[PDB]
Formats: sequence, structure tokens, C-alpha cells
Amino acid sequence: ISSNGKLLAHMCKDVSTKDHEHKSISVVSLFDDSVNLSFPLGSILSSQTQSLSYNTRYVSSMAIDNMGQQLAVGFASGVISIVSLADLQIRLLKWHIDS
Amino acid sequence: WTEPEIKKFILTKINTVHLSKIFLTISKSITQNPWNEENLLPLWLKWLLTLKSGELNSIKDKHTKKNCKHLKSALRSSEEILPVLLGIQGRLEMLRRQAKLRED
Amino acid sequence: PKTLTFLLTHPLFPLSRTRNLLSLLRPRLFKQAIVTCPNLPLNELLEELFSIRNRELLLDISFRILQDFTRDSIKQEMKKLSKLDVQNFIEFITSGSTQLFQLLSLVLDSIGLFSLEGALLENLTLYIDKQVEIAERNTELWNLIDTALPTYTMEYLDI
Amino acid sequence: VKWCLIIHGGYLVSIPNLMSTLSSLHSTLKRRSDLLPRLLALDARLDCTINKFKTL
Amino acid sequence: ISLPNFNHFSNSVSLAWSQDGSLIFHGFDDKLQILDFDTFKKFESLENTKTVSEFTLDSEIQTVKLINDTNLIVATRTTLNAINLLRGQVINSFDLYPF
Amino acid sequence: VAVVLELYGNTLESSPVLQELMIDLKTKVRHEIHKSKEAQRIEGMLQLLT
RNA sequence: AUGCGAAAGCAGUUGAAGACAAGUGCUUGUCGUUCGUUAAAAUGGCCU
Repeated sequence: ISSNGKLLAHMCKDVSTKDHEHKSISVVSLFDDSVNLSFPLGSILSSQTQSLSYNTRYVSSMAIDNMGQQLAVGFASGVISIVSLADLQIRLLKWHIDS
Repeated sequence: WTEPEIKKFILTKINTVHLSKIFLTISKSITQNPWNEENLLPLWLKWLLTLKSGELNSIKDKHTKKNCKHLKSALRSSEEILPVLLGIQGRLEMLRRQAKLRED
Repeated sequence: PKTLTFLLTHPLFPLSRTRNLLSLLRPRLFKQAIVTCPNLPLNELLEELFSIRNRELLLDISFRILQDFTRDSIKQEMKKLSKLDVQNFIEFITSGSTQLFQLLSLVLDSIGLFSLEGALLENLTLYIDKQVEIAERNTELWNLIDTALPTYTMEYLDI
Repeated sequence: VKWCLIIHGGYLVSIPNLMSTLSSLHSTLKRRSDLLPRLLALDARLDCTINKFKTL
Repeated sequence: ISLPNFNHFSNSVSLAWSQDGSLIFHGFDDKLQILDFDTFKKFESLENTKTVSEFTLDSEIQTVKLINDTNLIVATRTTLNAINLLRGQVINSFDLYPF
Repeated sequence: VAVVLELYGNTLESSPVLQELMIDLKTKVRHEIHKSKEAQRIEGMLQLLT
């Protein structure tokens, strides 16, 4: 839940059922119906990580901006990725060596 | 099999070609008699271990490792037995010197 | 009797049978009483050890007394004991294990500095020296158990 | 110290508290005798490697 | 010091001390020894009124206590035994082996 | 030195300087074993002389 | 790696089902899946 409490963002497995791209990120507004987005983690992640481990492909924490522009995912390998939700694109923040 | 150098030679030939079964019979013989005065068979095991440890690790899983754990138990008991034997040797040396002092 | 073997299995055995039942027991009940009896006097036990019965009761009684008693007490009782059987016992050891080696240590402690024969001590030093040597080789063996530039290489392949 | 313990042992067995008298001797021999087994292990592995590179 | 060399190791020991500073009850497995603090040796009675320096208890000792200078409580591996010291005999018993 | 011998046996064979260093190390460790053997003997002598 | 045990050790353990991916109906690997047993990766390191 975003720090205002106006947005939530969760993950799903129905795109694992309906795709090879497995987990779906969906962000939904709460007190109005202004924002609602859904996209696969296959599109979120990099492509050079598919020859690598589930430690890298295991998302471990989510955080949302209070405007909905930025969504930060944190993997179990210790590399944060911040997606801008306009063009749905990533920037990498690499410091942690554990999860 | 008599000379240690020819033992090195025939050991290199055994590892060229048998090593598992001779290790097994050496293991059973030594875990039967740990205090065997014939050092030649311990020289066999010592040279085989200082040459060919990796294949001894990688050959099998049960019918080497069980006897390996048993021989480990026996020889660790020998490592336990050593120090009081050294102390008894020291006391006997003291008594020998006292006897010498009584003589001269 | 089955009741007596059950009482030998039983932990508490009060005072007087533990004091003097070893003379009464002096096979199967002997082995049972020596592997289990809660109180066992040192004089009778050392006399039973220094008897030459030798049913590996060397190992049994030695493990028993080294389990239950103290080095100073064993030293004092074997000081009270006789010298001739001590000589016959150490002759038995040098003719033919940590239990009996600690026994040898304690009989050395009880005998002290006075009663040492010559050739007996020579054979004892020879036996102890060769056994220290074989124990050292044994220890080293146990620790051993616990243990690019192709400048021009003319080869040929099979196509 | 070997010859001393050889010769003068009568007064040594006569004095009661031999530990409190010969304290530092007992402690020094204690350190060294406790040091021994790791040295045996290190020499075993060192001799293994030395004979390994010497055999060829 | 009091350092005997026992070839048997038992994981369960206990001990207790009288209020005067003289009597020490060292309860090793199966056996309680009564010692004088001045000697660290067995308190051998010159009268010998069956106040024996060693007690042998049926189970392994988990606890020794003295509630006063009179009553010694022992909690043994199956049971519990309350003994008096002004007369060397067990007063009370309690079974704890199912518990 | 246990972990150094565990690691570098191949370059130990390849380079000759470390071979001479292992010779000196072998001699000194054997000498130290001799020292501690004599010390254990003298401690046994004391335990007799108690 | 479980139980007993002392800081030793002594016994025993690695079974299936389902699903998916890749490669070629078949092989391996995987599990944010079930039941049965006593059972190394994303060049990324600690303030003033």
C-alpha cells in the first residue's frame, strides 16, 4: 500500500497460467478509479537474467510512489529495479548483496 | 611389494590399471589388526593415500565409506592412546637414569 | 538365579552384598556382576585383576575401576598390594589397550622409585619404545586418512 | 631440569604442595604438551604434499 | 582444586553448598559425594553413624538442593527424593517418570 | 599453512622456491614435534614424582 | 542435515505424484505445488 493509502500494488499468478511470462504486477487505486495498470514480470525484468537463477527472478519487496509514477521492486538477489509507469521502463539500483 | 621404491612403482602400475579391492582388503586387515608390527602394509596404505586420494573419494559411496569410518574409529583411538604412552616412556627414562646414578 | 540377575540389573544394591559377594562369586554371574554392580571395593577388585584368570577380565575390571575410581586411591591400594604379583603382571603385559596402559601408569606410580629390576626394565623400555613408534605411525596414518603452456605441440586429429 | 629431577627427587616427594612450589614448570610443560597434536597433523599433511611433489 | 581423572563423561552434574561454608554436595551421575571445603576430600565420620559420604541414587541426578542445613532435595532422571541430613535416610519420594 | 597447502599444490610443484621453503618448514615442524615430545616426557616425570 | 551420545563417536537417511521450461512423442532442469519418512551470481559490502 502506498504511503497515502490511496494506491495498492500486488502480484498475481493468472499470467503464469496464461503465459510463459509468469507473475503479473497490478496497481489499483482505492478511493477513486483513476489508475489501474497490469503488466507481466517478463516485461518488467531484464532479458539477460533468464540464463540465471531463481534468486534473481524472485521478487521480495514492493514499494509505490504516492503519485503512482514509480514502482520499486526488490529481488531476492539484492538488486532493486525502479520502473517508471509512464513508459513502463526500468532503472537499476545495485548495492545489497543479500535479499 | 617388498621394497618401498618398487612399491611406488607397482602402485603407479595399479593406478594405471584393482586399487579399490586392494584398498578394501588393506582396510579390513588393518581394522582387524591395528597394532601390526609389520610396517609394510601401513606403507602400502600411506603411499596409496598420498598418491591417489581423489579417486578414492570419487569411486563409491557405501562399501568403501563404511570400512573407512570404522578404520577412522580405530586409528583415532590410537591417537587417543599416544600421550599417556609418551608419559610412561618419560617415567621409564627417569627410572633408568636413577638406576644409573645408583650404579656409578 | 533370575532374581539375583534382576537385582544385578537393579541400580541400588545396599551395602553388605557389595562388601562381600565377590568371594562368593569367585562365570556368567561373574561377568554380569563385574559389568554391573554399583559398589565394588578396591582391594577385592585389584586382587581379582591380579589373579591370572585372564578372560579379558583385564579389560573388563580395568575399565570398571578406571570408570569409577580415582588415581590417588588406586595408587594407595596398589601401594598396599604385593610386589611379586605386580612383577608377574607387568611380565604378562610385556609378553602379551588404553585401560591397561593407564593401569601400567598407575602401577608405576604406586611402585615409585625403589623396586625396579634391570632386565625387566630393559624389556619394558624396548616394548614401550616400539609401541610409541607404531602409535606415532598410526597417528600420522590417521591424519592422512582425514586429509596450460602449449608452446609447440605437434598433434594430429581424426577427421 | 632433567638431571635435577633425577637427583633431588627425595625432597620433592617429601614437600607437600608440589604444584604450588613448581607452578611455572608445570604450566610451561602443559602449554607445550598441549601444542603437540596440531603439529603432528600439520607435519602429516606437509609430508604428504612434499612426497607428492618429490615423487615426480 | 579437586581434579580427578575419570574415563567416563556424564553431561549432567550438579552441586550445592551449606550455609556455613563447610559441606559441599557434589552430585555427579548416579552418585552424590559429600566433601569438606577445607580438604576437598570425603568427609569421613569418626563416629560412623551410617552418615555415609556417598549416596547412590537410582536415576541420574538433574538437581541437588538443600532447603535448609537439614533437608536435601534431589531431582533424579525419573523421580524426586527428599532426604534428611540429621538422619541419613530418605524422607519422601515422588514419581515423575511419566511427567 | 594448512589452507595454503590445500590451495597451491600445483604451483608448489611448478616453482622451485616454495619447494625449498617447504623443506625448511618440514625440518622446523619436525624439530618442534621433538621439543613437545620431550616436554610431555618431563611432565610425565613430574606426575610420577608427585 | 535425524535420534542417542561426552567436547569423541554410534546407528540411519537422498521416495513419489503433479506442473512448467528448454532441447529432441522422448532427455534434463525447475517449483511463490502436493503427499510419505526419525531428514555462487545480475561489477554488487557498512555515514557524518
